Amino acid sequence: CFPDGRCKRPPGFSPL
Repeated sequence: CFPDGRCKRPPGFSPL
C-alpha cells in the first residue's frame, strides 16, 4: 500500500 491513496494487489499473504 502507498503512503497516500489506496492499495491494489492479488491475494497472497502480505499485500502492499
